[PDB]
Amino acid sequence: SRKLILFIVFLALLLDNMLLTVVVPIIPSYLYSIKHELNENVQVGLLFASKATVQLITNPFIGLLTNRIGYPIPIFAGFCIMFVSTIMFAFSSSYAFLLIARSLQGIGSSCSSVAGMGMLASVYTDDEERGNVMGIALGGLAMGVLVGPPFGSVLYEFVGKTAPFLVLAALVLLDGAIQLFVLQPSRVQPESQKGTPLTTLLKDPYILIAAGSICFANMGIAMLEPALPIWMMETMCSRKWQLGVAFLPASISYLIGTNIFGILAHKMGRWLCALLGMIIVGVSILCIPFAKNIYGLIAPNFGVGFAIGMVDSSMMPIMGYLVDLRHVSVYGSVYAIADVAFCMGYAIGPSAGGAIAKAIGFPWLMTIIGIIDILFAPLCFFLRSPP
Repeated sequence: SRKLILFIVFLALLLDNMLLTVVVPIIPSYLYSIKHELNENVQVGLLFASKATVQLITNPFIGLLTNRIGYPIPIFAGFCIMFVSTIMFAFSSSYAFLLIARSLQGIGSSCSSVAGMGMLASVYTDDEERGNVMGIALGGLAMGVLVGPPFGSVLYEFVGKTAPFLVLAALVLLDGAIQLFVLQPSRVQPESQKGTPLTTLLKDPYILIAAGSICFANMGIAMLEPALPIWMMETMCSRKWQLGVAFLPASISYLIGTNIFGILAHKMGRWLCALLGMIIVGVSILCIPFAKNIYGLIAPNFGVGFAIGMVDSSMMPIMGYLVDLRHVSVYGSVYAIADVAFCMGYAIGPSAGGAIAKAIGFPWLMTIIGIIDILFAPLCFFLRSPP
């Protein structure tokens, strides 16, 4: 029975992103009240950039650690680090402790994410099944990104401040108990063969093309998410609720597209799927700045989310397959890069987005992103199978 592994990885990614996104609506209000006692200040943006930066920095080291000692011990250490960090963030009272708690969450997130993706790729050796389960495990990323803020707002309204974090800590306890029940991280078990170090993989043009497609496709929405409400409040003078309701199509369509195209990308071809995904996200971002109301922004956001789901869900199994085909088949070191792409999107996203939007404007930012996506799109023709 290898469905328990899939369940553990789905739950790990879910709770990771639930925490990452539940922190977001709360801490501005708490920081403002503590100060009394733009959308991003000099300090506020750091609390969202640090989780992604520390994870980006510590992905490559986990890449080699999993080869040295195996997957279960990193996964369990990720559980423990995330649990302790969540309680610390629940009870923390000062800003520096917010910083160190966010950094510990980032370290634990890197541990669990990289080791779990490697373990999935290691248990599901078949190509088609690998894709079908990568789809479902990725659906949990976008299912935490979607249900985080609602959960946070409801629990922070009814019970109190510490309630969402204590509930998430209880969920992490249950996940760790399931891990001890199935994984049993008892001993240190070295892997069989060598690992083809990162300096050898990073010279491969096809791995570079795949990672760059993931990076740009995700950087699109990474720079679209923060700067859309600012431009909306100026151009339409919309009410507080239309800001939140405007972005639901992107998240809903991301979830649906991930879960469907996991299974559906092996029938059309993963290179064709990535090519059409790049074209569609480019056209949608180019079409955004022409809207008038939210009725104008309903369809382009659906296009963006659907296309990003296509790209990611068809470009992860291809990383696994490229390693299987051209190098030694161990997956921690290549999913290190695959996750560095995601984190690179989410780290410098809001800062550079806001800077460029202030410098030249919102339509120019959107046009630049769209043209870059459309121009990278033809490179995904080199990933087609020789037969």
